[PDB]
Amino acid sequence: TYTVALTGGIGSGKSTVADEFAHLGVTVIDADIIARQVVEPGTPALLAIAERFGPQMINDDGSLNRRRLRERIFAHSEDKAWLNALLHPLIQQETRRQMQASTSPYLLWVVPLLVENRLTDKADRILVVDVPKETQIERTIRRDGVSREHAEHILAAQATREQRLAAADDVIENMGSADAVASHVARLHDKYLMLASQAAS
Ligand SMILES: Nc1ncnc2c1ncn2[C@@H]1O[C@H](COP(=O)(O)OP(=O)(O)NP(=O)(O)O)[C@@H](O)[C@H]1O
Repeated sequence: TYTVALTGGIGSGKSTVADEFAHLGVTVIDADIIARQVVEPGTPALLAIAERFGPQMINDDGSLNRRRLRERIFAHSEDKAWLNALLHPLIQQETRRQMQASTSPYLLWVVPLLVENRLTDKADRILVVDVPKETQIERTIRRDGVSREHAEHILAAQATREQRLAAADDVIENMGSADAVASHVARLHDKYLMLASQAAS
């Protein structure tokens, strides 16, 4: 199936761009979303976490207390292997279920570390969501509650903005009016539709 990889640095707003494609009927595969889905309230995976580490892993609303789980892994690195063994098969299975259930002309894959992990060959096209470096820092501080210095360190550990732009087939700047960004998405959607038809012929 024709696949577009959506990449971008921290704080770029990849998910708001991906949502626009989803609104146009595109199947969006996002491993971070799938990871949260497999531990949602009532899931067997969440129960396994609670039965091992305790009921404090479940908030009053039935959801995973993510900070408590991060604290457990921080104190007991051995528990990272147990968590991966529990969750990785579920994420892989749900990823494949969503792929197989798709009926859209192409798939949009949200890939956080495409350039870092050097995956810029497996998708048919690469779409980079770009913002200025200061915009990344500002948005990461707000969403994640980190210092500017922390945000700068994360940027240092990721591919450079220039590397991402260099690898991109298309660039969408997640800046300015939201309506114009949505219009930009619709323009790219048509491009991908025609490319998917070309590939199928
Ligand atoms: N156009 C925008 N203007 C302002 N804030 C935005 C915009 N688009 C997204 N955001 C915010 O920026 C933050 C990052 O967006 P999100 O889509 O969650 O990031 P991501 O790039 O998908 N993931 P990550 O690598 O972890 O940052 C969120 O708090 C969004 O609400």
